[PDB]
Order: sequence, then C-alpha cells, then structure tokens
Amino acid sequence: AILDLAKYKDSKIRVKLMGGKLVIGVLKGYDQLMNLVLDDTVEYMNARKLGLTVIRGTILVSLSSA
Amino acid sequence: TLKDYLNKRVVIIKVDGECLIASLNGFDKNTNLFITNVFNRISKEFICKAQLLRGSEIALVGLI
Amino acid sequence: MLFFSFFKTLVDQEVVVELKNDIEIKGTLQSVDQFLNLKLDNISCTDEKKYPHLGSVRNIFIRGSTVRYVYLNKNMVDTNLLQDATRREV
Amino acid sequence: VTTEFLSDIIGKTVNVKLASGLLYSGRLESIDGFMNVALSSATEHYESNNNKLLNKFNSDVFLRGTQVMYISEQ
Amino acid sequence: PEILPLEVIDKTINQKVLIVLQSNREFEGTLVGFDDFVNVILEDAVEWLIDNEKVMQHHGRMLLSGNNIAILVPG
Amino acid sequence: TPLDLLKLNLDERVYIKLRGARTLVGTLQAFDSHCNIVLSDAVETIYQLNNEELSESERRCEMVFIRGDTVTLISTP
Amino acid sequence: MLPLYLLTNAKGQQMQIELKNGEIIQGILTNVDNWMNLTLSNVTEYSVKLNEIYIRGTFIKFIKLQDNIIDKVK
Repeated sequence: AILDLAKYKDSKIRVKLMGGKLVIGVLKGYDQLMNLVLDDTVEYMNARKLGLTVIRGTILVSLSSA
Repeated sequence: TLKDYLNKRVVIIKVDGECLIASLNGFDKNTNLFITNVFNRISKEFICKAQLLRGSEIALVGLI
Repeated sequence: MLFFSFFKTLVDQEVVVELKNDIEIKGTLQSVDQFLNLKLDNISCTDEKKYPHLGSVRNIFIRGSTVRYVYLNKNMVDTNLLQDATRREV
Repeated sequence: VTTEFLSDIIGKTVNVKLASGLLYSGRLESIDGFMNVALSSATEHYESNNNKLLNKFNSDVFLRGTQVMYISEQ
Repeated sequence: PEILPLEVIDKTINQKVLIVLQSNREFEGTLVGFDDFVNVILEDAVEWLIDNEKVMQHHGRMLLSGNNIAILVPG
Repeated sequence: TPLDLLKLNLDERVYIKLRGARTLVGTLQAFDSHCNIVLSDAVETIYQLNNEELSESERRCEMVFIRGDTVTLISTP
Repeated sequence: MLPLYLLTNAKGQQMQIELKNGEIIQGILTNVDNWMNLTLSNVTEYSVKLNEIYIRGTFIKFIKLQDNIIDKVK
C-alpha cells in the first residue's frame, strides 16, 4: 500500500467522508481497502460524539494527522 | 477516442459549468486529460502552463 | 455489447444529444466505443439558450456518462432486434 | 447471509426505499446480484406509507440497483 | 496484529448498532449478518433523518445496502 | 431475473421515471444489463419548479434513447 | 504521454490539488498508484498546516501542475 497506517495507529487522525462530513478519531484499526476502526470518535458535521466506530473506505475523501 | 485531439487546441466543458481552451497533450482509457497552456473560454483568464483534468469532470470536448 | 453494436450501426447520423448541464447539440455521429462516447461532425444549432457557447468547433467528443438522451427520430434506430438480443442475453 | 435473505423474502410484501425518498410497498417477484428489485402490485409513497399515495402500479415494477438504499419487509 | 473492520463488524452481531449513511439519514437496530461488500442485515431497524425526525419503524429484517453506508457504531 | 421479467412488456406501452423529475411515456423497445432504454412513439413530461410555482414542460419526441444512469422506475401506465 | 505516467515521474514536485467540495490543497507529491490516490508532504489547504495527507482519486476536479513538469519528468 502507498499509505502505511502503522505510524498513524494509536494517534488522533482527521478523516473526511462524502456528502458533507468530517470525523476526527484515534486510529485503532485498518486494512488494505482503507476501512478504518476509530476509537474516541467525534463527528463534526456542529458536534456529534461517538464511542468505538468503523469508517468505510469506499467514500473516504481525505485523511490527515492531528 | 482522443488520438486525433492530441497536440491540438481544444474547447473542454465540465459537468459543473466552466469551459477551458487549452492544448491537449495526453489521454487514457478513463478520459483523464493531460493539458498544456490552460485558459478559460468566457473570462480569458490564464490558470497555468500545464495541468491534469479528471475524466469525471469532462462533459464535452471540442476540436478547434 | 448489444448497445455498443446498435450505436455502431448508427455510424454517420445527424442526431441531437442533450447533456446533464443544459447543453443540446446536433451533429453527425462518426466514432463509437465500448463506453458509448459520441464524436459528432458538423455541429449545428438546436435551441438558442440551451446550445452552448461554441461556434468554430466543427468536431467534438461527448463523454458517455454526461448524455441524458440521444434524440433519435422514428426513422433512425433499431427496436425488436434489440429486444431479441436482450432476450438472448441474461 | 445477504443471498440467503434474498432467497427468503421472495413472494412477500416489501418496503423498498430509493435515494430520492420514494418508499415502494408491493409484492416481491425477484432480485439478483446488483440489488435490482422486481416488485408487483406496487404503491409508491413519499418517505412513509402513512403519508399520501402518489401513483399505483398493478403490473410488474422494476427498481434499479444504484438507486435502492434498503429492502425492508412487513 | 492490527484490528480488522470486518472482525469488529462480526463482533457487533446480535448487539445494538447505529449505522450512519453518507446522507443525513441514520438507522438504529440489532445486527444479524454481513459480507465483503458490507451489505448489512439489520433486524427491527428505526429510520432517523438527522437535523431529529423519526421516519418509520420496521417490523422485520432490513437488508441495508453497502453503497450508502458511511459509519458503523456498535452501541 | 428482474431483467427477464422486463422481457414481457417489450413492444407495448410503458411508464419510465428518471432523475431530475423527468417522466417518460412510450413503448419499450430495448434494454440490457445496465438498463439502457429506447422508447418509440414516446412523449416526455418534465416537472420543473421555478419562481415558487409548479410548471410542467412537454417535449414531444416520436423516439428516444435513455441512458441507465438516469433511470429509476419502469412500469406500465 | 499519459497523465498517470507523468504523475509517477514527478515524485517530489509541488502541486495544488482541487476537490469537488471547494477547498484548495497545496502540497508536494510523495506517492501515486493506478486509481490516482495522491499522498502529499508539506501540506497546506485553504477555504491548515500538515505533515502528511491522503487524497482520493475520484473526488479531485483538477491538479494545477507547475511550469517545469516537462523539464523535470521528461
């Protein structure tokens, strides 16, 4: 894979989804298809907190460190 | 096919609204247009000397 | 492959093509490909406002996804052959 | 599991929603790989069945794969 | 070593789950099963429209399609 | 199976709904795996909300090809 | 030649990326693949400084390439 997610693991990342969405969370799990498993997740669509969440990789727009 | 359109100035209209006059220098099966000497049709505004235009955006292309 | 074939069979045809973003253009279809693109020769006027800001563009390449229709007449297209083909396929 | 579900709900009255918000209530005739649904005796509604009925279709109605969002049942 | 999403999904079977789609629409209910495309089988789902509006209460088994799903939240 | 089911209403009148509120009525003469439709003896009805009031626009075309991306529902009137 | 090929060639060049939503994304290219998933380093966006970003292929409108794209690559 072009983006290795071992360094991003156990760190607060900021991900974007399609249809006007933003999800910040600590990257706990991942795979080859860029489907993430975020812990301590907070969606900012102003605010919307979640527990343990699973982000999909078929509409993952952007991903950055935080 | 866009093999006749290479090395020639072309008028390219998008899905959203805009229209671009520029020189087409490369194409692929997914319609990603490699373009040089970029300009806008209505505004006559120079964007840049070279760019890539994604095939999802291209609504129309025209030889001129 | 049915539809592609049909398209091919309409080689050299003055046909109007309405696109997604209010663009209606007439032209003589030349080349046809797997994904149903249209290269039209001799671009003529259909409507006054919908027809886009072109003039000297005599040859175009329409992206297959952006077409809404391909406006044929009742004397310009196949039908029960297509039906037969469909039946044959699954 | 999905396949099994599909197999099961053949010949049942089913709620099928598309992307625009049109809920279709009718008897399920068939369905295949890309989620293209084939209903019959369909009665389309906006959002929910408690709201007003727009149009009615006695013949075999076809719902496309990319438009359909879910397939629920009563 | 790394935690798979599929595994997580599996774990969430027979437990309450909230499935957020790409549009401003959500579904809350009990999970039954899944596959590679994430075509969820959701038993007794409650359709919410956000920004909240309760749309419809389902009495059966809902096949939620894998195209529109964005987030999957156990509990 | 659904495709097969649509082989019955070929060469008879049909009712087709597209995205953008475009009602198309004619006779079904073609379809395939992607659901691309060709109607004969057809007539289009375009719902278009403008200036905060309803207004239909009728486009009469004795034949029309339709791409599968636009298609939502097929039925009989 | 191809756009993908060009992109591949230009590894460690500046490029301003535009998305379907609206934002401008300036950055230096690090890696490219077959679907055009763009990874940038020394990243800065407009209506936020970043060390590294990941950008999807289909969501891009266009990429404003620099003037020396033919000289450095070819």
